[PDB]
Amino acid sequence: MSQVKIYANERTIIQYRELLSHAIHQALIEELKYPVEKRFQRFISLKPENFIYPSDRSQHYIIIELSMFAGRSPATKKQLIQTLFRNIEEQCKIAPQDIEITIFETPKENWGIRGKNADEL
Amino acid sequence: MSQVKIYANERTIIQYRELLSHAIHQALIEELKYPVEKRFQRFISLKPENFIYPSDRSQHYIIIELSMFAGRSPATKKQLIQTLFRNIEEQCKIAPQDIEITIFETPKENWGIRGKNADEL
Amino acid sequence: MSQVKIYANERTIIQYRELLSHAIHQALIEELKYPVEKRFQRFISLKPENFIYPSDRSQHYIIIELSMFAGRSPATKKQLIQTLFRNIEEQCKIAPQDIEITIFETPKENWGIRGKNADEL
Ligand SMILES: [Cl-]
Ligand SMILES: [Cl-]
Ligand SMILES: [Cl-]
Repeated sequence: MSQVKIYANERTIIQYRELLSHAIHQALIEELKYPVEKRFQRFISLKPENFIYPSDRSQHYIIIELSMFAGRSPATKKQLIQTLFRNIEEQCKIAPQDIEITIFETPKENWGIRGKNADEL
Repeated sequence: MSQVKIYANERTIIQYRELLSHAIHQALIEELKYPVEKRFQRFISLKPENFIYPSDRSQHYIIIELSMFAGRSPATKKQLIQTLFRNIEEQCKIAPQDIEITIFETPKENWGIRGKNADEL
Repeated sequence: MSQVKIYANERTIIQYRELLSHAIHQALIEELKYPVEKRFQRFISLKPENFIYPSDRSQHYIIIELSMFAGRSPATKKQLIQTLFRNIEEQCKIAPQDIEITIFETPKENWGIRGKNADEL
């Protein structure tokens, strides 16, 4: 299970949401063997005055937070991150300079999905 | 201490915010013995175009993120999650299919509350 | 690396965003020796009806979430929190009663920055 939040300037979301959505999901399919339908994304559309970051990232600075189950090795997580960079550059033509990713991890017993404790599925 | 974020489509928040607020808080009172006043909730109201998830969850798909102190056992956390499901179904008549929960945990030394380091209280 | 999210009522953000931005960043410079430019802040502007908390915090209740790399000692984290309280009180004249802070920690291998795996920098 992966829950994804994508924070960006409003205009970046307007223009790129669809392209980002597919790029991110393709990374998860490729790396983690997710089913095509298992896509869960929240785009957090910020007014620029509320999104403050260094001038060496462009108007298309994007922060991706992926909340996942614990357990993947550091090397597997690094590869996932590289694939997200790649897919976003290739499909969105946003430079890796403008993309930032953080993975958060929690044990399965911390999740409820479809009325079930996730450890029980 | 529990900080709760509730992400949903705008219309779901409009119609259900009050009912969800009470249902969630009642779960915390029941399970964790919280005082009635110790309710801290942020409803994150999303335009549907920014909230992308599978078609087997309805317009009332809700994601609840509960940030709490570390230490509760896996079994206690699972029970908490079940009580949230129950209370939301009973009080909101939203099906468990549409409810998703993730607990995040941090040590007390990671928190500041009312000007104090939380470990010191 | 520190990613900061600041949640507040809309009017609190309007009046205090600049003052909070400097106060928080100064705390990070002072405590963690951050460069002056390494400021990354997202202000999450909430309508009051969506921001529910006890009546003993004022209209200027602010929640600061700082996502950082793992490894700092509990004592170093507590000091950081105290400095944030101080700077916000001194520079914003918001009482510590109204300020809440939580630090989240993840290993470096969980981050992508400027196209790089953060552990590799
Ligand atoms: Cl996805
Ligand atoms: Cl609550
Ligand atoms: Cl900062």
